[PDB]
Amino acid sequence: SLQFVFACISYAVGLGNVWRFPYLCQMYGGGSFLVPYIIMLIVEGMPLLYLELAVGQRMRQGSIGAWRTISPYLSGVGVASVVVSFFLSMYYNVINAWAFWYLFHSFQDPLPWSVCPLNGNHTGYDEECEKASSTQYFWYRKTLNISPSLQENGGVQWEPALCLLLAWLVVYLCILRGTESTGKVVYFTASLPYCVLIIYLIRGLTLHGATNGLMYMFTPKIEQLANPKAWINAATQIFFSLGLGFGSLIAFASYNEPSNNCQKHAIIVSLINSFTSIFASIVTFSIYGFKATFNYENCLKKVSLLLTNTFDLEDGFLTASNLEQVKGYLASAYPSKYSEMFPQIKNCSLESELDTAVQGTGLAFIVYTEAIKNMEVSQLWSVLYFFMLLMLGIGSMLGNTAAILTPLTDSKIISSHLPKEAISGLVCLVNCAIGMVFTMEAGNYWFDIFNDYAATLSLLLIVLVETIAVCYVYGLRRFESDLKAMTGRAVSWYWKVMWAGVSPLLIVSLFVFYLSDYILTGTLKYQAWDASQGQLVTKDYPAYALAVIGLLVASSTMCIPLAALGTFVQRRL
Amino acid sequence: SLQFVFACISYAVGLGNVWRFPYLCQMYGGGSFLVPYIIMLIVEGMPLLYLELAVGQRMRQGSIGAWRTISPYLSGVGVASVVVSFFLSMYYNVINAWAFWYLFHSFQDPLPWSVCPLNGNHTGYDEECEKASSTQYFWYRKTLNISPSLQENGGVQWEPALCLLLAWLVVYLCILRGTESTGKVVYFTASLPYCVLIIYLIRGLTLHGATNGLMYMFTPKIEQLANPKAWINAATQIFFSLGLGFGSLIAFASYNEPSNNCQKHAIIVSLINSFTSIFASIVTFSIYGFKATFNYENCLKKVSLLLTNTFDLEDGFLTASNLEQVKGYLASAYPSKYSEMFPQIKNCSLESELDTAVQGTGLAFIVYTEAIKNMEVSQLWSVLYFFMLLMLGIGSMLGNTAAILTPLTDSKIISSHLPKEAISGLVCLVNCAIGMVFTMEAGNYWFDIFNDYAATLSLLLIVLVETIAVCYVYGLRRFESDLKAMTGRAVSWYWKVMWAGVSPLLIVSLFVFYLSDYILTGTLKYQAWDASQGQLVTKDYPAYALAVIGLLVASSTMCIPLAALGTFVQRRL
Amino acid sequence: LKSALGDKAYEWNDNEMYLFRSSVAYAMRQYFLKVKNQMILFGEEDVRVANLKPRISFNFFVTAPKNVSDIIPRTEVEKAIRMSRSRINDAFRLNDNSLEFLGIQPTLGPPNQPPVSIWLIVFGVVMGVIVVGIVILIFTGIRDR
Amino acid sequence: LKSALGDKAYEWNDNEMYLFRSSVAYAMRQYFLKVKNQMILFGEEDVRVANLKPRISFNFFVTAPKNVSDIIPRTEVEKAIRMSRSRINDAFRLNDN
Ligand SMILES: CCCCCCCCCCCCCCCCCC(=O)OC[C@H](COP(=O)(O)O)OC(=O)CCCCCCCCCCCCCCCCC
Ligand SMILES: CCCCCCCCCCCCCCCCCC(=O)OC[C@H](COP(=O)(O)O)OC(=O)CCCCCCCCCCCCCCCCC
Ligand SMILES: CCCCCCCCCCCCCCCCCC(=O)OC[C@H](COP(=O)(O)O)OC(=O)CCCCCCCCCCCCCCCCC
Ligand SMILES: CCCCCCCCCCCCCCCCCC(=O)OC[C@H](COP(=O)(O)O)OC(=O)CCCCCCCCCCCCCCCCC
Ligand SMILES: CCCCCCCCCCCCCCCCCC(=O)OC[C@H](COP(=O)(O)O)OC(=O)CCCCCCCCCCCCCCCCC
Ligand SMILES: CCCCCCCCCCCCCCCCCC(=O)OC[C@H](COP(=O)(O)O)OC(=O)CCCCCCCCCCCCCCCCC
Ligand SMILES: *[C@@H]1O[C@H](CO)[C@@H](O[C@@H]2O[C@H](CO)[C@@H](O)[C@H](O)[C@H]2NC(C)=O)[C@H](O)[C@H]1NC(C)=O
Ligand SMILES: *[C@@H]1O[C@H](CO)[C@@H](O[C@@H]2O[C@H](CO)[C@@H](O)[C@H](O)[C@H]2NC(C)=O)[C@H](O)[C@H]1NC(C)=O
Ligand SMILES: *[C@@H]1O[C@H](CO)[C@@H](O[C@@H]2O[C@H](CO)[C@@H](O)[C@H](O)[C@H]2NC(C)=O)[C@H](O)[C@H]1NC(C)=O
Ligand SMILES: *[C@@H]1O[C@H](CO)[C@@H](O[C@@H]2O[C@H](CO)[C@@H](O)[C@H](O)[C@H]2NC(C)=O)[C@H](O)[C@H]1NC(C)=O
Ligand SMILES: *[C@@H]1O[C@H](CO)[C@@H](O)[C@H](O)[C@H]1NC(C)=O
Ligand SMILES: *[C@@H]1O[C@H](CO)[C@@H](O)[C@H](O)[C@H]1NC(C)=O
Ligand SMILES: *[C@@H]1O[C@H](CO)[C@@H](O)[C@H](O)[C@H]1NC(C)=O
Ligand SMILES: *[C@@H]1O[C@H](CO)[C@@H](O)[C@H](O)[C@H]1NC(C)=O
Repeated sequence: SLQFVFACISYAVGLGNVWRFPYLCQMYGGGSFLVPYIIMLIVEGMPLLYLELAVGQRMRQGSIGAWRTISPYLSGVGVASVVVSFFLSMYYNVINAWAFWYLFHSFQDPLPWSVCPLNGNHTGYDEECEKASSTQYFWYRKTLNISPSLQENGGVQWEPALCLLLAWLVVYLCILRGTESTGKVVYFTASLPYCVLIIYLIRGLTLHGATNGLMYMFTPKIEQLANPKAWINAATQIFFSLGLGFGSLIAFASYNEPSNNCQKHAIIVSLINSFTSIFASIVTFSIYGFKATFNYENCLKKVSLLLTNTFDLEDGFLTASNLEQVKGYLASAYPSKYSEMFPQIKNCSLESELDTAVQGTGLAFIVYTEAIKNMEVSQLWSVLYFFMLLMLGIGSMLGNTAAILTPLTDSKIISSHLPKEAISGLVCLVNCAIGMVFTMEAGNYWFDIFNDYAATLSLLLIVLVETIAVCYVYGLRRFESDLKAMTGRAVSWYWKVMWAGVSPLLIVSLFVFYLSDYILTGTLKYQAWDASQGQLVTKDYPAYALAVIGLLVASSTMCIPLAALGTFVQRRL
Repeated sequence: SLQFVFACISYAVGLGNVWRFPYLCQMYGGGSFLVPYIIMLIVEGMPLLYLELAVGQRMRQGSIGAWRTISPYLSGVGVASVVVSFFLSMYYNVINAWAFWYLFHSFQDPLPWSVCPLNGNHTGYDEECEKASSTQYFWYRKTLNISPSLQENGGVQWEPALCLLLAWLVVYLCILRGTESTGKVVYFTASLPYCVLIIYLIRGLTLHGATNGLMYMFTPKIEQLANPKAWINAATQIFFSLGLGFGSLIAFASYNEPSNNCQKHAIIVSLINSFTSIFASIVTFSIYGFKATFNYENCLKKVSLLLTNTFDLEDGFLTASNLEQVKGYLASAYPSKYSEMFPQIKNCSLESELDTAVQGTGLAFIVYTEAIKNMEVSQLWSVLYFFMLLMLGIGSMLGNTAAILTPLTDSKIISSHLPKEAISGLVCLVNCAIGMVFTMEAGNYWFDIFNDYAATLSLLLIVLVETIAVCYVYGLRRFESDLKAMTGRAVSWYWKVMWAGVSPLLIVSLFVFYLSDYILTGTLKYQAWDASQGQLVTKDYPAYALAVIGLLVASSTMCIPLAALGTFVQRRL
Repeated sequence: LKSALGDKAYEWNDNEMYLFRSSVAYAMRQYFLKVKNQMILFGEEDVRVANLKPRISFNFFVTAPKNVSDIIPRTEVEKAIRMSRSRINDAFRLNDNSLEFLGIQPTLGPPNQPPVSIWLIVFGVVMGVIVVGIVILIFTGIRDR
Repeated sequence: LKSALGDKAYEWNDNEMYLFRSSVAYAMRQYFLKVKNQMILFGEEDVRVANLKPRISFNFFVTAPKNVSDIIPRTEVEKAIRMSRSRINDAFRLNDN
């Protein structure tokens, strides 16, 4: 029945699709991102997903017990996979905090991101609110109050702290009402995001200069397709969207799906996930192209007005087409007045503005809140879109917390003096308390640091070790015979070669390329805000900052060789 | 369960409640109408309704067969009761035609009843559209094109003819889909009118000068409470709203309700009917008072402006409170200029405008279409309200056609060569063809003539003869013993005296009072439009017009003494 | 002109300059009547115009009615134009960005309508409902377990 | 004034009459330039005003610039005012009623 398809849709659609994918796509060329995305999708989203579902269905055990039985060497992979989800949850909830804040600021008139404040002498608008737009300022200053560097930390604020607290409380309340939320309700929840995206696509396709965004998103230019930092971040974005490495899919199809097909399931999941991502990365980029072309026309109009007011020209003469003709003409009439005015003529082009308009980790927010002020009734659509994002957030949040609660409420050592609600609240409280780093003044930098490495590299390595283990330690022929005898169908040599050969070579090649291009350039530069100019400068990471960058991937991936040693000291006696 | 209550609500709410009741209430003093309405309600809406339901449940036969068995004298009461409904259906469908037309004219901008046309010299608006308002003109001229008298008939128009044809076709289609329309659908149909009335009450209570309409509607003045033409038309309005006389309620609770209570049923029906009538006669009168106070303020402003422009006065000096002071002051300054200007000073008062603002049989239309132009988005509410009125129309129409179809699809003489659909369509076509009198230029006058007498007097007499028969020809004691043995409950002496004594005396007294006040004044005057002045003048009925006035009640009530004679010639042999 | 009115703009002949000089004379009359309590009959010939350019641009100064050597100071003319700017704008269909008196800046438009943290109210109501559901759930799961 | 602007109306002193006479002079200049192809320097002293009443009311006629005996006909003044009425309205914030 259609219930299976709708449950699958609910499974797939998350936050890596409507929030993370556009931020990654804009950052790495746009056109030069889908090609690597589709490549990594077909080569590592079909085979490893199906392999993981198949193992979870075959062993019918938890995330840790399965790899415990496959070999005594490989027990710690479950511990690492659980630590990964633990790292995920904390910074993950901040995205729900932000949507909470934006939602609370939607019951006003006018909306605070639609106008700029006034200066002290009440003549014009604020100086910072003019360099940036009305929305970039509201994001970087009103809801974040970012510092111009990483060393100027400051102190914990009180508004984002409260929003994050409320987010943790509401996820607590949703988890206390049983570890189930669907049933006769999937038809509404799984459908609301697509309906709101259709609405916003209708709105954003009727904006002047929209085709520029789609052109920038689809058409690839072969100069950053040779960037290794694009391939790896495209593959691990897939790894992050499907849920690999988190040990959730293994434990899901373990006490479920007795003899149903795993191939059809994995294929539908991967297809709907990728489709959702590509369709959501278009409604954003139409509005992005609109913003870029608007800023470009503004550059042009400002320069034209300066030239008109300076010498003297009939208003409306120098518009946008004779600009170069008149620029040249004002070199044989009176260059004495022109030369000393040259350092003020702004040189603006559309490409340089499509490249850097709203780039950053708040792209979804700034862009979506930018297409609300240009709407008929703004508060309604703002409330609707932000409630949609909150639903997606609570969904992905409960789905991620399942992978950390269940491998804890089953061990018969810790479940003695602590009941279910108590330990759930304890984990929630520790997470809420550790997530207070991201409510400081330089908190967005720490959020960005915690996002990429901790969410990507560990899981990329763990799925690799999982595949190596299932292929060359348990026996490929043994497993295919087992699955034939269990399900009654033989897997094609297509998947048989994808499991063994292509993925475990591609992942290692992608890792060594990125590690080499890290070793041949040196230290890496992240970003900044530069409130005094209104653009993202690229300041360097401090030395103490690289410490946490190392420690994250270490403490989330070095749990394998310590399990392989604890299982070696116990095998001595 | 609540299904019974909602089915009862669907039973009660019709068109005599939202269309006919306000038109009658405004016409007869307003305040001096509810008092007679409630009196006649308590004295003739409880007892006769319960008696009719009880007889229909006791005999378990049709409308004609029951009175056939009660006595051979009384067979023709069913024929008369059927002829009444036949007379009803034809002019009844015109009300659905009009709502159809108004609905079709709701997909425009601006709506045609919201502005006036221009004159020939394009300087100002039309002359007729200014005397009347923008809505009275659109009703009397655009959708009706009424003639200034009854003798100027003219020829059948083609727009209202088409609307009436479409109405008959759609009622045909609704009747062809089985003689049942409810079931798991009552919760929506019975509720929509109530919801739309709440909406319009919310809108109409926030209009300047609304309390005047409610004051005029509720507060009675004892000078027209002595008008006999108010009591009779208030009692027979009840008779028309509950469905007495039409023989539909007898045939309804005949093959149904085995041993359930009839008292509770009749009480709920009467209460919800009267409650809906009184609640709907308030949303209209709030807007009516608004219209009246607006027209009064307009009179005052026009006179003030004339006085200002005439002599000379600072604009804004003579507003509405010093009007009498200044009127008197301009008699000791220069009466030489004042006297020759006196026949132009309009004398306007609020009472004389509340008495005659929108009076007529299109009151519901003109008033409701007047509170749409004063709304935020007009087309939406217009479409909603007119679709509501169309639902009510089709409902009452099918309910009235049931009483004419079923006593025809059962007689085993005519059902031989004509199947169900064929005879249904034949009656529908004959009705559509006879209802073409009401699409002429003087068609509204014929509609008004056919409405009152044919819908009221026959049924008022037929329920009287029904009660006399059931009380003094079948035996009161026999019937109460039968009902006690059948249902297991004794009726109180309350209803026992209401059946025998109070109603058969009150109806005859009310009839002789009205017939005397007809004989002591002479001929009666109906109304006219007087397009050249913009108010309803009261021209006389022509002599040939009284012919149909007589023939209607004759051919719909004189079927009793011919049955009493046909049953006398057969009892000779 | 083209910036303000689009393809609906009139052309600027010397009758428009006549009307501008009359508007400035009216503004001076009003300022000297309502502030200095004097009645001075400025005319259109007391507004001296110079440097007329085709991008619509000029300088002007004002002289006492019949004493050509008496120049009203620039500060009093600035005050007189501030007092009547919204009327000179209307006479030409310009909107304070299309009619610039260089050196005189408009300083209005303060926003005011919030009585507090309108967002704090919804935050508080949601937090109340959430904590209430929380205690209900803890009580249920405790006494039933 | 009170009908159009409400409790926001200015008061009508003689500077307002000066501005009205200048507006009428401008309208006459424009009509004689754009229709008759002549350039005539009408001034505010060529618009003669009479019968000033407190309900705002007067009569006016127009005279050639320096020939006091030369009265422009009523028809040409009506045309000149039709041509520029939407501008005289704007100068005073009035709306043709
Ligand atoms: C946020 C971080 C998340 C942390 C979540 C991790 C939770 C599990 C951590 C441990 C997983 C690593 C496996 C290491 C092997 C255990 C060591 C050992 O057996 O001691 C040898 C131990 C002897 O070691 P010795 O100290 O060297 O002599 O053998 C024993 O005699 C211990 C007696 C066993 C008592 C039974 C207790 C039953 C609970 C066990 C279940 C816990 C595993 C959870 C797996 C769920 C699948 C069903
Ligand atoms: C947004 C983030 C925050 C969200 C909210 C988080 C807040 C939730 C945190 C809740 C923490 C408390 C949970 C309450 C659970 C129910 C309370 C209850 O039923 O109490 C009954 C009751 C409470 O006291 P009462 O007032 O007398 O009812 O406690 C008892 O009377 C039972 C007797 C307790 C015996 C103590 C001995 C236990 C240990 C034995 C020796 C070993 C020591 C090791 C201890 C283990 C600790 C790790
Ligand atoms: C555009 C959105 C997606 C479009 C696709 C719509 C949905 C497709 C449904 C999938 C069809 C499968 C139905 C069930 C049958 C299972 C398939 C099966 O048996 O596989 C084993 C099948 C068995 O073959 P054997 O080697 O003979 O055993 O393996 C194959 O040989 C098929 C190989 C096809 C490779 C995938 C298709 C594309 C590869 C070529 C390069 C693609 C360029 C990427 C650019 C895309 C741009 C958008
Ligand atoms: C829009 C107008 C609506 C019109 C709807 C009215 C439909 C019914 C009209 C007749 C009602 C008046 C009753 C008059 C008594 C009938 C005359 C008579 O019996 O002839 C004597 C007749 C002798 O009369 P003679 O001509 O004087 O000798 O007796 C017979 O021998 C006739 C043989 C009877 C044949 C059986 C036919 C079965 C159909 C009868 C059913 C019709 C009544 C419908 C009632 C429904 C309740 C179940
Ligand atoms: C909006 C207002 C208008 C709404 C729409 C109203 C229009 C509906 C009116 C419909 C009128 C016709 C209904 C059609 C019914 C089905 C047609 C059909 O099945 O025909 C098969 C068929 C039609 O011809 P076909 O083309 O050969 O199929 O007719 C036959 O072949 C059957 C043979 C008929 C025998 C004739 C003898 C019957 C009478 C015997 C002597 C007595 C004479 C008295 C006649 C009684 C008349 C009162
Ligand atoms: C405001 C909207 C309506 C308000 C009423 C709300 C609903 C009322 C539910 C009806 C109560 C009956 C429940 C079931 C019992 C059946 C009654 C029963 O047994 O009757 C036989 C009952 C048996 O009595 P017996 O004579 O001892 O056998 O008859 C009576 O004695 C009751 C007589 C009461 C008359 C009706 C009430 C009003 C009469 C006084 C004048 C009214 C002024 C009208 C102005 C109204 C202004 C709005
Ligand atoms: C806009 O473009 C012009 C020309 O492409 C730039 O002017 C050039 O500046 C370089 C130095 O940076 C000179 O060597 C060239 O001779 C200049 N060109 C000309 C034609 O004079 C200009 O710098 C650009 N705008 C900005 C803001 O840099
Ligand atoms: C308005 O009211 C006035 C006074 O109430 C009416 O004038 C009276 O007219 C009658 C004749 O119809 C005279 O006999 C009275 O002397 C008049 N009264 C005064 C005070 O002069 C006037 O007719 C009313 N308006 C209209 C239109 O009839
Ligand atoms: C014209 O205006 C000038 C000022 O601009 C007047 O000049 C003043 O004249 C008095 C004596 O007449 C001197 O004491 C002042 O010092 C003069 N002022 C300046 C600034 O020079 C002049 O009087 C005015 N003439 C008329 C006829 O009013
Ligand atoms: C002033 O205008 C009048 C017209 O209003 C002129 O009068 C005309 O004068 C010529 C000869 O000078 C006569 O032939 C015409 O018959 C006169 N017209 C009228 C209507 O009387 C007068 O010439 C003008 N004066 C100046 C100095 O221009
Ligand atoms: C604008 O404000 C600054 C201080 O914020 C002040 O120094 C300056 O004088 C103001 N501008 C004017 C024209 O007064
Ligand atoms: C641009 O300037 C040229 C003169 O160099 C002129 O001929 C042309 O009409 C101008 N274009 C527009 C659109 O005004
Ligand atoms: C108004 O129209 C009528 C004819 O409808 C015409 O006789 C009259 O002259 C017009 N008014 C004017 C001022 O021309
Ligand atoms: C009405 O006129 C009187 C003079 O008779 C005046 O005193 C009063 O202020 C006027 N009322 C209003 C509201 O203007």
